[PDB]
Amino acid sequence: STGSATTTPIDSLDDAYITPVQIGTPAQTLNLDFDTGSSDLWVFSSETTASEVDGQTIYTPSKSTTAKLLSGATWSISYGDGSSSSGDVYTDTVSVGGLTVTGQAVESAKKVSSSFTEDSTIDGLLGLAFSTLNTVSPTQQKTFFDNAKASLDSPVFTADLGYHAPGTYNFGFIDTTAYTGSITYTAVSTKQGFWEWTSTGYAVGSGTFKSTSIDGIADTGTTLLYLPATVVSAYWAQVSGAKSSSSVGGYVFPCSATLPSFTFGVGSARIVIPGDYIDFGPISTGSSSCFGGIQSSAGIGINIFGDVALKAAFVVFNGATTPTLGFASK
Repeated sequence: STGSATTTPIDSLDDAYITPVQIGTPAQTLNLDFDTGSSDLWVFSSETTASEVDGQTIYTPSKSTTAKLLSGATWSISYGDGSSSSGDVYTDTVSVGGLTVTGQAVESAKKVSSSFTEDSTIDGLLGLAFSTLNTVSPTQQKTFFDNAKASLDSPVFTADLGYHAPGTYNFGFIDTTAYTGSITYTAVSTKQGFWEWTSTGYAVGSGTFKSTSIDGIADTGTTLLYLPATVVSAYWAQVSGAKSSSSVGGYVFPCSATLPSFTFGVGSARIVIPGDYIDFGPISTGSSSCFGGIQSSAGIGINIFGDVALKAAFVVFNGATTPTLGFASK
């Protein structure tokens, strides 16, 4: 089997991407944030504290003929941005882009933090990291990908995120029309539960390539590119008037600037992020200070190839016995 779903930016800045997902019988369609950096499929639901829901579509298990309470199971997760959610668990039929899993753990939120409530466009998350990070207790649950894997034509999914445009998540096949040149594959460590790999270096604009190992994760659920402070200073030094602002919480630059590209290595291959991808616009409405899309990882504990980086590539998440990542230009 295979599945193919379109993913759409939630706003003009590509702050996140939503993908429609069918849950239950009859289908309830919810728009989920596909997140290669976490392992829980959780939704706004009929169980979510009413004051914490503001415009999201909810999953109602009592209206699904295929919903079953997973008796005694609870979940609770905290993300890298300080957001959180928790609740109980149903099993139900989940379909993405025509690919169906029966008996998927659907984590029903009883509580969500303010950042989820305030984003009316995201009805929940669909985790695509390794199932060892799933938070369900006392019986850990499998991701949608892990449940679908055995049925797929090939044990892969691909992320093809758009710049200010829709893109695609594919399951079970590699669309050879969706990229240019060849896909370069690189080793993955699953030791931390993430799609963790080692970039071979970087360049700023038309500058020389610096060969250096940068360990990091491929994370569709993180907006920006978070790299070591050395690398991030070298980038922003090439932008007149750019600076790190403790008050704003990262590098800002004059909105009048033209940003240079940023290149990252995948083995002997190179992925170029155009300068326009690194512009996240005014820090506040009407400001002439703009927020940068490359930021320091120094306060995180890991480097994160988030959407700024991933949307410059066609990315293969190879879930074979020995997982690997693939990158192509497009």
